Amino acid sequence: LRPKLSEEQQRIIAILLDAHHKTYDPTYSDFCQFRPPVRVNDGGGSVTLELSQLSMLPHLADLVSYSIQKVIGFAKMIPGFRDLTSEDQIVLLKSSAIEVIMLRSNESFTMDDMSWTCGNQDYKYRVSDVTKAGHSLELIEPLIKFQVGLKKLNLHEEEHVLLMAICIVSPDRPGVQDAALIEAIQDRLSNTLQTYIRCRHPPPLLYAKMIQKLADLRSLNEEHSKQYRCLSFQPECSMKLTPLVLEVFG
Ligand SMILES: CCC(CC)(c1ccc(C#CC(O)(C(F)(F)F)C(F)(F)F)c(C)c1)c1ccc(OC[C@@H](O)CCC(=O)O)c(C)c1
Repeated sequence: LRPKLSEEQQRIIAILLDAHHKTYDPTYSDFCQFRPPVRVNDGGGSVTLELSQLSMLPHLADLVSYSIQKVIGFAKMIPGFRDLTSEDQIVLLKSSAIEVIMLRSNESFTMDDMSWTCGNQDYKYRVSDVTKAGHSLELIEPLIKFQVGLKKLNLHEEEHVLLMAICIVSPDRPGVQDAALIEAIQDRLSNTLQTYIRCRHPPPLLYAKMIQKLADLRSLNEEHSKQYRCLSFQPECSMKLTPLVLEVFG
């Protein structure tokens, strides 16, 4: 059966598309405002050298910090998100931050050369840039696999925005107080997505594949958190970060 999207479900999609258009700049025009990228000679991928220099850390921390601000803006526009307590909204934003960043980064990701192409050569990011910021192969390898897997689903913008919204409004995050209300908001979004796929996505199992991506995001989040913790042990690391990044990941 293919039930049609309700007036409410069509309204939810319009709100989320509008929210994304207002919080995502596909021209990457603010990137010149970040601390500049610096790429040291590191053909060997030396952990000692990367930790001593952390050459890409100020630029990558400014990029993630900027993206978190956009994610906070997007979340405020999710139907029902404002119905949650400020404590729950913050727990949800903090626990989902890195996952939503990985999802939204997919728009700039290109399978042409396996990079995140955000304008000129200075804003073209590869595996080596993330290692130059103190991260390791245990994070970057599955991150690239995830980006390809997601790119290959060829999501409609409607599906991409619904997926980010479902990711954020997750009742299974440590520290949430009103899990039942969060689940009700997520179910309203999940039902919109399942209905949309059946009614608007042409052939040639997409909903199941999108849910699997949300599970992959949990493992990437756990690895990112372990690696951030290591990176934070580097003397003088905090100046290379931002207050928002320090709060979200600290
Ligand atoms: C996910 C892939 C990548 C690859 C370079 C990325 C970057 C930085 C980090 C980090 C880190 C930190 O641990 C911390 F703490 F910051 F998390 C560190 F800094 F400490 F190292 C990681 C793990 C991955 C990336 C590429 C394009 C991006 O935005 C493109 C547009 O999406 C922007 C516009 C928008 O989003 O509106 C974004 C956001 C991120």
